[PDB]
Amino acid sequence: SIEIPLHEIIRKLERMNQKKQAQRKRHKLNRKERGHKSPSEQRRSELWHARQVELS
Amino acid sequence: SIEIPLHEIIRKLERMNQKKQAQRKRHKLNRKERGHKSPSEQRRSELWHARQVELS
Amino acid sequence: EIPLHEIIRKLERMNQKKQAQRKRHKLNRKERGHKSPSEQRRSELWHARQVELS
Amino acid sequence: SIEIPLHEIIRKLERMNQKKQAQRKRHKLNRKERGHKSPSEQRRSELWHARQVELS
RNA sequence: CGUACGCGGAAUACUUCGA
RNA sequence: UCGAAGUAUUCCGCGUACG
RNA sequence: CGUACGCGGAAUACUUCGA
RNA sequence: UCGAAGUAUUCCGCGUACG
Repeated sequence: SIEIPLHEIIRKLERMNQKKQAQRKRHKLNRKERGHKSPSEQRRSELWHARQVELS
Repeated sequence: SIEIPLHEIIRKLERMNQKKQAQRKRHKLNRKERGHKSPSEQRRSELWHARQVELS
Repeated sequence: EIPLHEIIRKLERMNQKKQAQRKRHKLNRKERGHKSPSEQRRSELWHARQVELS
Repeated sequence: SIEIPLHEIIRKLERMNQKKQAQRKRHKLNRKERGHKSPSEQRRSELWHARQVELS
């Protein structure tokens, strides 16, 4: 029986997003300071050089 | 197993809302042109003049 | 204070309504004998496959 | 720019919630183990014992 | 005591896209 | 080397609410 | 043929807020 | 007389997508 404006629903999520966003930004930094990468994270990196060095 | 960006869920509800807004705008106008009002839309109006008159 | 439980429930109804909005709307096009360009293909493309089994 | 079935948006929130729900459940059991309560929880508790010992 | 949502504050791991 | 998102395993504090 | 979604485009009615 | 939001009956067109 509560009037829940769409605008008010939108809002709650925007928050849930920027929150969840700020968590990666921080988690990302934490992983750099440890020097950690996920299997995939490595594979992108390695390949990236391969390509661009192979360019000149 | 498709990924659903919150930024999208938002973008969607944003749409739902304007569509829902413009409806009213048209609808509200359509009413005025017939001169129709609701039982609720009456009390408020009547009560407003009465209040507004009871001021001057 | 907006519990998630509500966002859910609010959206539930909305879907179930847009459901009937179609279910009715679909049935309505049938009594006219109207189809979409897309519905023609999906229809005439379908029989060809069935008239070929027996 | 892909279509998003409202069933799936919902399907996401359901999940999301069932998480929130499950953290609180264990987080609650974590407190109970340390015997830690909240100011709110102190009243709620005490203010309940007096309405309990009296009214029966 | 038991149940229920809200919010603010932070870990750790994995995958997917894109230059 | 950058950028974007998604998924799981976690911890802390306060705050209404309901019998 | 049956079934599940998406999108954009409309009418009509009623209620709660707020000056 | 203005602004905002929420619920209801109902209608139309194209698009996929499934067996």
